[PDB]
Amino acid sequence: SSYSGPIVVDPVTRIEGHLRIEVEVENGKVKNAYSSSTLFRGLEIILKGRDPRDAQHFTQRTCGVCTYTHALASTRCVDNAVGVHIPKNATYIRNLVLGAQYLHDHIVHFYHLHALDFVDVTAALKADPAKAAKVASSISPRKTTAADLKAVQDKLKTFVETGQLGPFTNAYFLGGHPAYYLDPETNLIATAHYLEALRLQVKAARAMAVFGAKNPHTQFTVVGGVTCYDALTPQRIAEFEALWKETKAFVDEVYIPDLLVVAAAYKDWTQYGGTDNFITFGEFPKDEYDLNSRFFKPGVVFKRDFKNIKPFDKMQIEEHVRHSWYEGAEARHPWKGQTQPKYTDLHGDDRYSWMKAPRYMGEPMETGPLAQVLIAYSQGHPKVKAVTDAVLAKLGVGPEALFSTLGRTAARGIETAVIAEYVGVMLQEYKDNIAKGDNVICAPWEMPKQAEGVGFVNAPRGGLSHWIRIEDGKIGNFQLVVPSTWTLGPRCDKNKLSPVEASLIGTPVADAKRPVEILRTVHSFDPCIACGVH
Amino acid sequence: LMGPRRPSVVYLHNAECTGCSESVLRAFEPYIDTLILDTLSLDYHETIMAAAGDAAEAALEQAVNSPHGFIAVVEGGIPTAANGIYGKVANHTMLDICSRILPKAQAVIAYGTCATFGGVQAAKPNPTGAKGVNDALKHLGVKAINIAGCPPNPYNLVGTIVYYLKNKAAPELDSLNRPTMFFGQTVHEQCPRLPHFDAGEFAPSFESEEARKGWCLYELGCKGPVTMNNCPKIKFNQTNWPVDAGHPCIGCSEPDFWDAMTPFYQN
Ligand code: SF4
Ligand code: SF4
Ligand code: F3S
Ligand SMILES: [Mg+2]
Repeated sequence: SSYSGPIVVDPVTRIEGHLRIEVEVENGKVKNAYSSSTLFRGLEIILKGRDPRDAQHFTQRTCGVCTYTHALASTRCVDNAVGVHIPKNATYIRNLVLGAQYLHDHIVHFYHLHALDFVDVTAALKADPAKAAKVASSISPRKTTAADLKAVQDKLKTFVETGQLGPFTNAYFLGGHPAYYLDPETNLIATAHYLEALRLQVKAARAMAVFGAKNPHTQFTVVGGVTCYDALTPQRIAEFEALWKETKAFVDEVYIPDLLVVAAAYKDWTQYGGTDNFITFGEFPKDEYDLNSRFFKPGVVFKRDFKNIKPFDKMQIEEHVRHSWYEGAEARHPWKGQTQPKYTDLHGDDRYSWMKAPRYMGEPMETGPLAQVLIAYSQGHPKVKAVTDAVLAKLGVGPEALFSTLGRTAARGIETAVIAEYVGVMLQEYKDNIAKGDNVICAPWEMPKQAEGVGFVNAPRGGLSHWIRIEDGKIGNFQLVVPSTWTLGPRCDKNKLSPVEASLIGTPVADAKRPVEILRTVHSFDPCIACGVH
Repeated sequence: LMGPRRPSVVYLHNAECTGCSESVLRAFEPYIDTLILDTLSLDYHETIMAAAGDAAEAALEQAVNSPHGFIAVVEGGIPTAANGIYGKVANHTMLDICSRILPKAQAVIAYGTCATFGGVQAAKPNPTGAKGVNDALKHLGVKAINIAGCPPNPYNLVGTIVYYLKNKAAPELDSLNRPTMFFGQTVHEQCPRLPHFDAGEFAPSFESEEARKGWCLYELGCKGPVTMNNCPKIKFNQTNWPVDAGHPCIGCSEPDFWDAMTPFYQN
């Protein structure tokens, strides 16, 4: 029964945006892969000539999943271009909103985007809720009873019996599937928590609106700082703190135990979807002008040599277009970037994506939680090391297990747990600063006629950079280089497969009509195609 | 996907940032789980649906051709330049997708400024020829209810759907096809800083003591006076809205706002 031939997955669902994955399968395993991004908007074109202050409002609309991140990147970029050093409180507030964004984003990713690749929701109906409650209570300090889980099962039963399966229509697990491994009880636990997560994420997102006006698409950042005087008040700080505390409890008591029980069941997934090279920009600064002041530090690793972490040199980024739907074949550093669309259809002139192909010293780089976690670990980050070691010990695996689809998925949880705790540290520092009498949240600045600037964010999917050339006080060039561009962009002019493409080689496919194994790997990267293409 | 029982919703993603879908996930009383399990049957939605690829395409066909009928909710502008090729799903242009599906809907809701008016990708110079749904599909007689904002308040989507299900008709709509029950007042007339506006008490900069004191943000670009939305009344996430966070309104529920309301920090 081992399939040889093409498989196309278009649309890839349970991502942001519009992705087409093409693979060639030989004897039931992937031999080749293409990552094809099928929507272009052209925000970089639209920005030309505009007021640099307006950029963050446009670029935030790159993406509403990773909402705020692009506003933050553009504001850091214009801050940098004008040379303003924003007040300590603006750094704290900006960092706290970003921390909250990571928690919201990663919880929704695991449950609402990734878990249907691993959880058979309909098999939860077969479960013994008393058995399921015992298992749930064994993995978490949160106690769950039989009745708790029966209520979920009863709701699900009504839903399934109506014949209107809604989002579960034609799921790859319906009827059973040989690549789905969980027992009924573990499916019931995960399904219960999927549903719970639908309401918890409301609170996680609300935490961003406390200081940030609203979610999606915050409205509190300006060149020079932030606008939210109300964020200094004890009432708003208490409101934020309460939402953060409840969010953190869910991370610690529900998400991570679920992540571990699922990973333990799918331990074969340590064997697929590895990558070679990693890049990360660092995040949560003390000093807006020093990446090494960030709680996570930047770094670059080639060929998994974590004993030799290289410094990040921003001048070594170039974005390729040879296999992309843009004019020509010349890679460009983003301060000399070009966005000149030219469509040739799928594989026309060997071009197959609206994403550019960023390369660092010519190499394809994974970015995102696995890069952030592995580089921080290797830099001796104490919190990342403690959490990572505990996860590895629980799973009974060695560190080599991290270089995989499972590894990547685990690293997303690790980072969520570490960030959840660090938000409390930042919060306390913020409170302390206010208590010293520092009530300043915005600094004055002046627009230069000519300048270059760059802003760096390590976003939930990795290293984000926005690049501006100011000419006559206006946007002369504005280039976004986005984490999913790095990870899911196409081949470069050296024909090097991108991280997602390379990671798919070797993927087994049990059933070519229901290629969940491809989704597992693709989803592990948490693709954002609106981000990647803009 | 659906059969009798709950009303079927087909949710489409065109040229979008997924911020409007995220806004629906923030639904409050009712929450999104009640909406998906009890109120409606969400029969196609690329962000959260289980099926992918061919299986997702079959799910969409099954929903669209149901004899029970469906409601379409549309996120994103439709790119029309170069015969639609700037946006494709399952290798069909979004223009083609929407041209085939939306005329079959019992009702269409354009959700978010992109779907209603073209939005961010339609801002000058509009390289993909992005259009709002009713503009793009005028020739097919599509008249979507426009729920504007970037993203809109999800209260406004749910309220519109509830109304439609109860009354079997659209609520009163304004001249931009937006429900007057949500879009009938300017942001400004509802704003707590209106007494400062009337007194000509404006913050001259974000760092100023006047900004600290909560003075009016008009001199810093606030487009509240020319923007129709319910933001000050409903707020977002049950807790805040732009001007209460100290930042001007950027006009995000208005057509062409990216070009009409810019520069955002001037009036
Ligand atoms: S209206 Fe705004 S939030 Fe909604 S899809 Fe368009 S850009 Fe995104
Ligand atoms: S802050 Fe904006 S909406 Fe409020 S009173 Fe001033 S101009 Fe009007
Ligand atoms: S920017 Fe948009 S969200 Fe409301 S306050 Fe202004 S209409
Ligand atoms: Mg770019």
